Amino acid sequence: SKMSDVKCTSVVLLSVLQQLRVESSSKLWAQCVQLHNDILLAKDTTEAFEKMVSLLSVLLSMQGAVDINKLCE
Amino acid sequence: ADAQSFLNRVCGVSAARLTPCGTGTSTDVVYRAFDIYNDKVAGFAKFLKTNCCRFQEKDEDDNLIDSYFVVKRHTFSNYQHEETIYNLLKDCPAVAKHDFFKFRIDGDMVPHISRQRLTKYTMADLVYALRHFDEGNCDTLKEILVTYNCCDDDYFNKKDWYDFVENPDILRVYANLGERVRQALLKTVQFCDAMRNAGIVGVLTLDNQDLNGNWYDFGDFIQTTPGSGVPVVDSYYSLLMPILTLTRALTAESHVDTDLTKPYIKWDLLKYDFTEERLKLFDRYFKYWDQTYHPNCVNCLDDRCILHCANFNVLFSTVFPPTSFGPLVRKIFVDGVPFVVSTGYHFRELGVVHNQDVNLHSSRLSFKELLVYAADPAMHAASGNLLLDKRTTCFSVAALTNNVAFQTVKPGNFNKDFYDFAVSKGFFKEGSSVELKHFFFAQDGNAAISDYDYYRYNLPTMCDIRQLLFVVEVVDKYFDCYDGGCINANQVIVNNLDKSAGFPFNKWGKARLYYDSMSYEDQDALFAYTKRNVIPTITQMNLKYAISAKNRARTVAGVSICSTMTNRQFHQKLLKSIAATRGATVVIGTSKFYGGWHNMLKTVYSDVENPHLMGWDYPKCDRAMPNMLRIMASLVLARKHTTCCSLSHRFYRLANECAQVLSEMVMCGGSLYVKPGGTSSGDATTAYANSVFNICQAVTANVNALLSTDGNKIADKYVRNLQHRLYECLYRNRDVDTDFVNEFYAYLRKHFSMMILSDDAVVCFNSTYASQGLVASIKNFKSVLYYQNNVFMSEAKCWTETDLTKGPHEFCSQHTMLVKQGDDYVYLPYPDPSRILGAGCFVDDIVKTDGTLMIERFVSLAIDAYPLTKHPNQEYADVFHLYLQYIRKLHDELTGHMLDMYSVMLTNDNTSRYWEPEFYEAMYTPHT
Amino acid sequence: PSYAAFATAQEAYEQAVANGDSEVVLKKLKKSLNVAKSEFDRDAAMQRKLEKMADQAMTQMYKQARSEDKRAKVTSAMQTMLFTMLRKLDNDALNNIINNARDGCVPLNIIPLTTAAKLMVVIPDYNTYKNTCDGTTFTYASALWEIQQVVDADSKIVQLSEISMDNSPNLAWPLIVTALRA
Amino acid sequence: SSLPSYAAFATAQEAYEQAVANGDSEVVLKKLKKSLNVAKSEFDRDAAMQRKLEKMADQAMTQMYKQARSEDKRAKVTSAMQTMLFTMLRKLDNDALNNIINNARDGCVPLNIIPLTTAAKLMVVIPDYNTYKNTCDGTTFTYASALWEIQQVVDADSKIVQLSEISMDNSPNLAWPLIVTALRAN
RNA sequence: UCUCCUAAGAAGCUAUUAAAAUCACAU
RNA sequence: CCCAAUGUGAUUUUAAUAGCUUCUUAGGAGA
Ligand SMILES: O=c1ccn([C@@H]2O[C@H](COP(=O)(O)OP(=O)(O)OP(=O)(O)O)[C@@H](O)[C@H]2O)c(=O)[nH]1
Ligand SMILES: [Mg+2]
Ligand SMILES: [Mg+2]
Ligand SMILES: [Zn+2]
Ligand SMILES: [Zn+2]
Repeated sequence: SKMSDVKCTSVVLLSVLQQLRVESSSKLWAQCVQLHNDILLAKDTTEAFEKMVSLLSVLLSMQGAVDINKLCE
Repeated sequence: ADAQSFLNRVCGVSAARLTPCGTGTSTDVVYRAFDIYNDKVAGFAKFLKTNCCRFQEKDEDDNLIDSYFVVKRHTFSNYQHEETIYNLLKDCPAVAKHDFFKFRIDGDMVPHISRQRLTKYTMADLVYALRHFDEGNCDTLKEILVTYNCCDDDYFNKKDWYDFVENPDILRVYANLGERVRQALLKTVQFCDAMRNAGIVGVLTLDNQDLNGNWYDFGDFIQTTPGSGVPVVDSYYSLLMPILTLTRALTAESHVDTDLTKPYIKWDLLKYDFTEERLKLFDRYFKYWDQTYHPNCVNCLDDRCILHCANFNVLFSTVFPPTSFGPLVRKIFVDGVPFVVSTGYHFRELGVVHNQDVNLHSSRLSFKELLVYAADPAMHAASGNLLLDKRTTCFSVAALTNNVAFQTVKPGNFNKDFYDFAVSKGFFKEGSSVELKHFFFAQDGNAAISDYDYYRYNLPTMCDIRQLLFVVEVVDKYFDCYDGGCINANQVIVNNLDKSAGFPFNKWGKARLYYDSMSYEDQDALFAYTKRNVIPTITQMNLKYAISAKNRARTVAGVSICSTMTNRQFHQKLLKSIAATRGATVVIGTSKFYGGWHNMLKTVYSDVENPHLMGWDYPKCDRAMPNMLRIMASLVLARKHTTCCSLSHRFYRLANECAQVLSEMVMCGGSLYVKPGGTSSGDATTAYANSVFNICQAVTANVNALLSTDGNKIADKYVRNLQHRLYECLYRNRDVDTDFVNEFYAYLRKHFSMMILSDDAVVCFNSTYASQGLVASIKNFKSVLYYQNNVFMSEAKCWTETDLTKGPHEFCSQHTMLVKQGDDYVYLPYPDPSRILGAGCFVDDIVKTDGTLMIERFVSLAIDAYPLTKHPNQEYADVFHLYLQYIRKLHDELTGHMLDMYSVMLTNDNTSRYWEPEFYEAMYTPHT
Repeated sequence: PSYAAFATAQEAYEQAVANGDSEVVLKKLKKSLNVAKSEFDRDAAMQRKLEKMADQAMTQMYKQARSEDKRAKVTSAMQTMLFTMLRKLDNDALNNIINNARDGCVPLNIIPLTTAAKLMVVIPDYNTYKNTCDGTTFTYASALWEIQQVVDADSKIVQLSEISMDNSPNLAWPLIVTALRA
Repeated sequence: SSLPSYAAFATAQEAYEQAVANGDSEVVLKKLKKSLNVAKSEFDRDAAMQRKLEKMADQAMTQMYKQARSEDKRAKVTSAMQTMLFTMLRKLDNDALNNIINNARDGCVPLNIIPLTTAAKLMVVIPDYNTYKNTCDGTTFTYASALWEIQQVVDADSKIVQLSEISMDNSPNLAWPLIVTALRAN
């Protein structure tokens, strides 16, 4: 069911990036949109988990946007 | 041995280097297309030819060329007959050589008539191969495209080389035929002048002209007064017409001295009236057409004259500059200040039109005049900045603001509590037949303009007019069931007034504001003004936010309230009559519930013999649709106005509809663009005009299926007579035959039974006739959409069914099942399980993710899920029980939270019926 | 008056009920009481009917009063827009195209091409930039234009030195170029 | 039941049934039936008022719940989405997602989007030598459960640092946090 | 005196239809 | 900020009419 868990996590992850005002950067939003739309159309879990590492790396690069040390505890 | 002396005589007095194309003294055999009408057979069909011996030239260094000598064995009288006709018509440069001679075969003298330096194929083979296109049988078209240097033989190894949408470069490969065809057109006018000045009478047909343009076979002409020569041309130009735009034939009219090697004509930029150029073009190519042409359609006599004259204007309006079309504007004084406003229009189809109620000086403006000025784009476009937008190929007018607007689309919200519940019930396991396929797709700022650019696919398209003027009378027989006409503002019904009024009013309020601000005499005065004047209007493009199985964006046209308010007052009496009728071809207004699905299928199955089921769906129906077919759809709906509107009133309403929902200044991203053609989906008649267009293509496919069948092979004398009468009514009678239109409608309605709803259709048809070519099949639709819609219809979008106990594969995105219900069996509709599960998991608002606020949302989805319980796949049947188990959970949690919040119980315990099957079963049983 | 008749008949019947003077006379007082009550029920029902009609009259008047206020507000908003757009038209550049026309009438599409003082160019890639807008002045619509500003899709100002084949992957395309007729 | 009029209705129907069962004269039964009819009519009038007033309360509770709870769902949306995401990423249990999340807690954050194709370029911040000791070995860097080739290393002042200088003893001389630039190995 | 029918007013219930708001689906 | 045309179904509320039931009033008929 990871196939479906990965597709559902992609919808929640782009909703978090949209709320952090990433749309205010056209050069960066156009990449997040492409990674999101590719994970939904994917058929192999190895493609979807590699595109999920690229999409999650956007959120981790925004230092101080989310308190990750508090969200992991 | 003796064949060498014959080969040397076929060369004649000329220098020629001939080689025999078969056995040396017997005739050759070939399969070719012919336009034929005779006492025994009629049609435009492909037949075997056996009366000719063929020779081909080698060049001066031993290689073959497209230059044939074609000899023929004739009787004695006809041999002399053709000779006499040729001698008189000999000095025309449009005529091929005719060598009349004799020679000994089988021990006796036989006459022969040799025609010199012909091409391999004729104009009829080029016309047939582009009309009757089959992607598995292209060998004649491929040899014409290569023999005449349109493309290399390697071009056909490309994926989907023929497809206008996946390989748009094919429009450049077909356009390399343009000068070849335009020379043949010229040579026809030289030949008609020669026949007239020589005193010759006869019908001229595409099979008697080569692909250089030369005429031959004069054995069916007769002599008359030398000044009374008359050439018959109705079927020649009408069969050829759709090929003239496909090959862009008149493209050499744009150049100085009409030479493709010289520069373009620098037209005067202020010029809007081209009436004398349109009349010059008609006499250049169509001199002998024998019907009155009106360059401006305000001068036409009836609907059929408007369709005639607009078909020539779609050809000629390709020569003139794009800046010449659209609103015509004039300077006018209101209380001493100068306004710029529209006082006419110039249409690509209808010509120049001028408004009748123009005032050059005014003291004050009423609310009705402020609405017209506000809607008029003139003031918006004349005060805006110039715009060069390189993101699209569509023509850009002006930018209304100093900044460009970019609109994005966000993802859908995830309803985790329903998904966690479904997974606990065993859903979404790997390898399961049910899985998530419907989602909300995000989009970047270029989304809007990217969807608007698909209007590229709308190409100018000239029709066969002899065919369209018969099809339009059979299409109208499907609408004799309904009443129609104009109504007052007192009688107009509006579904929801809390919706956008358009541009530029969406800045002051919603449709309700205007409907409340204007009394019924301001509304009736605004309607009566449109029967005498053209109001051009701006249309918004709005992106759509909804769930889908494919990632492309969707945009909808926000049509302005001057247009919406007055089109509704003209059409609504008819549109309400189409939705109130039952048992007709058009199924708008019929519910799927309480048996209605079984009633619709028992109606299309009718009393058809050897019946089979099939269906299709138009690709980019709004984008592709030709302007000639969107004009015809409005004329067919307007036929109800004979009692209340004059010929002049019915014109301006048409002109209005063209100025507001066909050719438009679309506003997108805060900037104005000219829309090229096709539907706008916020048009008041959208679903009803789609249904008229869908009947027209299905009537056309049956005219083509029967006229392209060999009449000598038809066994039933009733159908030979039907094919023979159909050719006369189409290509030789010039007025409508009411007795035949009723007979062809009755034939069609027994053997080919339809059910239609916008761009979606189901057909039940006689398979014994369809396999013999006596009615349409899917290959006859592939062919018609190619030359009449500019789209290749992929077999992945079509279907057919042999067993009627299974019903149609898909109609309105719903599958069918035959199931027992009580004492008898019925057809029920069922959805795709991923559409129903996807709508539960993903939502368009954050508050929709708490189920205790939204219990009635799950009750509605369970009504659509109920028929799945009767499916043989247990993974489908479990989807309904998932929804009923969830509705119970939501009521237990709602009751717990209500008691914790107020310490007092809810008194409405009636919710208990929504988690039991009896409430849902009753939605699919008759007698309500 | 029917209520007063009913109330006075109630007091006249209630004294006879207290002493039970005579069933016969009780009926006489009782019939006069219930006849008065019938007239009172007719009048009270009509009072309640008229009381409901008063709200229907006032609520229809408020819907008329709110509809005239909204007409009067949008009429002056449509006039404020029209008389504002009118103060932008190039009244000298515009008179010279309209006076040259055969009949004083022209296509709308030529008005921005021939009279607009300002041009917006929207550019999707560097190949399109190099072909259309290269340098600082350029020709379009048979006239000469000078670039006054460039901005990217994020509306940040781009200097003409930053637009090159090497740096193009770093910019936020499309660029929007603003130029003045020169 | 227990409305004020119910005792009159109940005692009247009991007396009417008792009289017909006892065989009492029809004029008595008519007086009992009539006094029952009026008591019953008053009870039905009281019960109609009760059922109307109870609907008035049940609608008020229902619409007040929907109002107060629609406010709650829309207010805490930023804290709900972030909490939901980090709950779902645990269930996936992928080695690459676990590796980058565990590194980001310590501050070993990437400056680029992490690229998928071979020989593409990555840049990563290294907070201290105690991070370097775990992620790096010789010319190699290990991140997102892949191997990367270190192209160059850069100090907080944008000065280049050689791979031989990074050691526990020499670590106080470098201006942390350090930046490592690397390329995806095959 | 009593019963029934007819006519009117009030209270109550049920049924049907219309209208308004809301949710869902189809092109 | 923007948020079209059209059809169908469900749920809630309100309004109008029909039937039934009770009381009061009035008139006649039978006894
Ligand atoms: O929301 C909608 C959908 C559709 N329509 C109208 O119904 C027509 C057919 O709607 P379809 O759902 O068939 O879509 P489409 O043909 O436009 O696109 P494809 O998926 O076939 O490529 C459209 O062309 C439009 O006119 C609307 O008016 N509104
Ligand atoms: Mg379609
Ligand atoms: Mg279909
Ligand atoms: Zn005409
Ligand atoms: Zn009319």
